[PDB]
Amino acid sequence: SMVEDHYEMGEELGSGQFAIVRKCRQKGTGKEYAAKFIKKRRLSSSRRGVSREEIEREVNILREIRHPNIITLHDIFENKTDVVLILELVSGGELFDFLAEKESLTEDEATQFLKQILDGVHYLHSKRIAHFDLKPENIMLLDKNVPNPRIKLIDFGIAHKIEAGNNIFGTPEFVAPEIVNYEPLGLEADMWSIGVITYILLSGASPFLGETKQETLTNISAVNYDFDEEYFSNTSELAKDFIRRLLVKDPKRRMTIAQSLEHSWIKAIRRRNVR
Amino acid sequence: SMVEDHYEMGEELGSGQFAIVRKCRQKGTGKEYAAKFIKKRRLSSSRRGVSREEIEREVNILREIRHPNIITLHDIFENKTDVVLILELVSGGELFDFLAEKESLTEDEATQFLKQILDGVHYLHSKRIAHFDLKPENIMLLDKNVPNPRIKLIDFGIAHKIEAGNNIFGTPEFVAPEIVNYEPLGLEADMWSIGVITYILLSGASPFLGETKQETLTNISAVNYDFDEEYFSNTSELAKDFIRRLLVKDPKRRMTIAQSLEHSWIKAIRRRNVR
Ligand SMILES: CC[C@H](CO)Nc1ccc2ncc(-c3ccc(C(=O)O)cc3)n2n1
Ligand SMILES: CC[C@H](CO)Nc1ccc2ncc(-c3ccc(C(=O)O)cc3)n2n1
Repeated sequence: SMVEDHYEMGEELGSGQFAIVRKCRQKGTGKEYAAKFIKKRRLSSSRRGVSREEIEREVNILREIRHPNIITLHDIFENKTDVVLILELVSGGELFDFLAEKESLTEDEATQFLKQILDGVHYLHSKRIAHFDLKPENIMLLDKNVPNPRIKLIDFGIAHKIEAGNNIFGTPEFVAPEIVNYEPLGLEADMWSIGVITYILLSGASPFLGETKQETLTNISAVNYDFDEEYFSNTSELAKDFIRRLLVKDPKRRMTIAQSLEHSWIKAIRRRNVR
Repeated sequence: SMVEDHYEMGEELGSGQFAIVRKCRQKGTGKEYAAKFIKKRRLSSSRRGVSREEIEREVNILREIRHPNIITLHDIFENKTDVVLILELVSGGELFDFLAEKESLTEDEATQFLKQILDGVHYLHSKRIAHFDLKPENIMLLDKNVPNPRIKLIDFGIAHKIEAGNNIFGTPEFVAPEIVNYEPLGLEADMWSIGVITYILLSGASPFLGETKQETLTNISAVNYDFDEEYFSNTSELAKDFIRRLLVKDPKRRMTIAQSLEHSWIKAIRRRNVR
């Protein structure tokens, strides 16, 4: 009767700051799922756990989205301490793991993954949803032991709907400079992330990584990276152009998801990879 | 039975881009109110009218707030085209009108208004509410024909709750520069506005106003203003210090509402003004 009682919880799959993922089994069907336990914030004024509004944001996004390259939400329940998302079980690991094993990917291998990531982001962007945390750890594989693995985007923990929005009619005389210069975060941030994913897939090298977290942030802000000959000596001009057109400081000058899909590097006719 | 049928609408009081305000009378009590008609957006995808979410934001803020220097929401209804806010009727005009008649205010007159504005903003900020459109047009007087008029803050059309908020736990390696450098809009914007209000109350001069809207925006961003001797030759150093400590580009370096209330110019013992 209680939805919680319909799932038998099993072992931990992993953990983050705010959530623990456990394997589970639906009692009646025997089908397995991933159960993401999100620890609820206890008082509005607390700085721990996740607020009701932040949980609802993620769950509302997961409920709206349906695409082959995006994780599926199967069910949801809540108890005293947690809201539990019952998600499709995906058993081929993360793209992070796959890349770590291969060291780097060829351009044909990289584009087979990227086409899928681009399709999934195209879908999200069509619904005005910015994921805001695209990275290889948030891209799962259905089965890693095939030559062209299928992927699923996960972790909508900081995903947002982007409104079209700006008193544009009133006097600006009393408005603060941060408002005068306000530019909302939007879909372009995902495009930047896709450029970084592309770079790392081709090289195994992180383009902005510094010796300290502060150095990484400084490098990102300055767009301080290059195509080091250690990794890119034989990389195509088209692959470099794709990355350059995404790694742009000004969000308004980055390729859009539509432009990325029409880029020659992605359009290019290639063979599906053999084992 | 229908709430709408309990109010007899009268003449227009004023109009903006998105709203018309009419005088009205509650049929049973005979008491008069201001009725703000907010035109509803017709499709999510439309760029006209006001979205449900934007209406709810304003109405939820008005419902939470109760303070002598803040407008009171009395009732609400909705019809096919509009959501109608029934507000306390305030008949002494705007601070905008009052200043236009006086040309400029003395420091004693200015501080009598400012103490009230500061009290009202103190309250809003205590509830994590940024008004975001403070200006003399959004400050009404109960009665303009007294020496020390009482005021009410109005127009919560772009007011927002400010959360305390920032994947601070994950890698920043894939994060876009606009996210790395993201600073949310917050309570400091109101403090800037209060500095501009103060300046104009003392001089009748707008500090950043240019010949074109673009010039005004450029002046705001650059904090390009001075204390022109035409208006400020006899203004106190304390009044200038108060304004300087608010008109600061970096929001994090502006006086907070608590600091403003403890400033010597505001703390100073003064006589209530005579007629
Ligand atoms: C921390 C959990 C890690 C993720 O790679 N392990 C697994 C293992 C199998 C599996 N199957 C589905 C999922 C999963 C799917 C989605 C999320 C999410 O949207 O945050 C999290 C986990 N996961 N996660
Ligand atoms: C555009 C309407 C102007 C405002 O000064 N006239 C009046 C005249 C009397 C009066 N009494 C209350 C109000 C009023 C009060 C609040 C609002 C609001 O929160 O937007 C708007 C109007 N108003 N507004």
